[PDB]
Amino acid sequence: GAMVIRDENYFTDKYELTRTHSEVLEAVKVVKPGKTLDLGCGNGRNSLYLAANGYDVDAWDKNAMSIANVERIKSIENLDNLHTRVVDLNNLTFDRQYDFILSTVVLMFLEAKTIPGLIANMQRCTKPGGYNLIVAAMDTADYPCTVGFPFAFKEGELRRYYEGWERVKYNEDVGELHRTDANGNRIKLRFATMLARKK
Ligand SMILES: Nc1ncnc2c1ncn2[C@@H]1O[C@H](C[C@@H](N)CC[C@H](N)C(=O)O)[C@@H](O)[C@H]1O
Repeated sequence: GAMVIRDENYFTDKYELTRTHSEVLEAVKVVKPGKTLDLGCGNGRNSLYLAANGYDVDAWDKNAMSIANVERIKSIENLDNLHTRVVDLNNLTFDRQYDFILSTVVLMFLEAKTIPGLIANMQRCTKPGGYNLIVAAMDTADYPCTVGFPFAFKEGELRRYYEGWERVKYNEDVGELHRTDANGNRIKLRFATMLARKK
């Protein structure tokens, strides 16, 4: 009989994908299966894990090839509850209500002028009791952006956006990019990480 567990190794070991994001794995201990939106899904590590575990996933990205790859894997695995779209997040408005919206390591790639409108759109489209998970690069006095991302959160800025939500988790811890500097050392930067629940 076919083994039903779909853990953080499943898509990782079968389709050469990076392991499911640590914050997605944590989030699901708290966030129950529901209508989900993965904004900038890439090659789908997070959308695929979610859909395989009962979440109804809208998985969106600008990269047509990345979307094709998600669709390829979706077809192989019969993930009926995973739906894809090639979208430009800089030029996008949406209107469906969701239990869970996540954007993991995507927002720093967007135009700075997109962010206020997108975050407001995210909050608008979360159900009361629903959750938003965001992880994104920052640019701070102690950890300046050395990559030149077109956007990065300032210290305290993500928290300010989500005033009035319950911040189940919020930190601006120093992390590392995978890309390296002139001496081959991983680039150190703070990331804003938040799991927040709407009242
Ligand atoms: N303007 C844009 N609209 C939609 N997606 C974008 C845009 N700019 C960058 N992206 C996507 O952001 C993704 C960033 C990747 N690091 C994948 C993040 C993915 N959420 C993950 O946790 O693996 C890429 O797949 C890009 O195609």
